[PDB]
Amino acid sequence: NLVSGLIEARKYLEQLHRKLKNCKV
Amino acid sequence: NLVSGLIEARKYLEQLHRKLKNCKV
Amino acid sequence: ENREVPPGFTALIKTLRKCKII
Amino acid sequence: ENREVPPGFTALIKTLRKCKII
Repeated sequence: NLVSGLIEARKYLEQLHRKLKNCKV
Repeated sequence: NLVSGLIEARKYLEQLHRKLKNCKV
Repeated sequence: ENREVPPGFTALIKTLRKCKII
Repeated sequence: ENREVPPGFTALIKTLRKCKII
């Protein structure tokens, strides 16, 4: 499903970015 | 495209993905 | 996915993992 | 796609590079 794909890709990207931000150093 | 970034973001995405692919392991 | 946040992104990150970065 | 590869990717890459340091 197109929108499911989009929001899941967004969630994945966002979650990675959040972890990599929280890493801080 | 008028939105900006796109072509550079794409270029960087491709270049980095290719550089990483050359890691081969 | 095939519009925005294209497969190339996921593929890059997968390649980064495969390369043994994380 | 009108807005392909969003600022979020750049922010991710930046934070990745920061986290990596190297």
